[PDB]
Amino acid sequence: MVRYPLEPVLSIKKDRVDRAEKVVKEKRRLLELEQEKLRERESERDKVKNHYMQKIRQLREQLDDGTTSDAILKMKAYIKVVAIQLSEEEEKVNKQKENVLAASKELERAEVELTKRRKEEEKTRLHKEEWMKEALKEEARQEEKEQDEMGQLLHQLHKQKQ
Repeated sequence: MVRYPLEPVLSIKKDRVDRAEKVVKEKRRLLELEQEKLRERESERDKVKNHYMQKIRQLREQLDDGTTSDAILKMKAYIKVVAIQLSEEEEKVNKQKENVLAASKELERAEVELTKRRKEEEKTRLHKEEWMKEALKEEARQEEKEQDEMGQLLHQLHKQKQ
């Protein structure tokens, strides 16, 4: 049984495609984890942002009602505190964004790698196809040559009849 000489390379290249598919899927999942952590950060940021908004509106209502300089100073002092908590949450959100982007790029890179594996595997598959065509033609030429030769031997035997 004459098999393709580079069968071991083709077998391997099929495996490399399997592996790269699995890697793309793993990168999807890793990006999804970061996307989920981004949502948690944004959620935590939104509760501080809402708390800040509630404080501002509460002061704005007091202003509309008429208030005193002391009560304004006290509400404003608390508002400043919350404002810094809010900037700290926005920083946390921006860090997590950086994780999302890196994982996003890692996914893009894995898909480029999968396409490369598939291109290479297909180059080898095509060469197996073309080897096998040539193998078939070669065996046919050999068969044809031997049919000529046996045909002659038979006929030279019948000449030798006398």
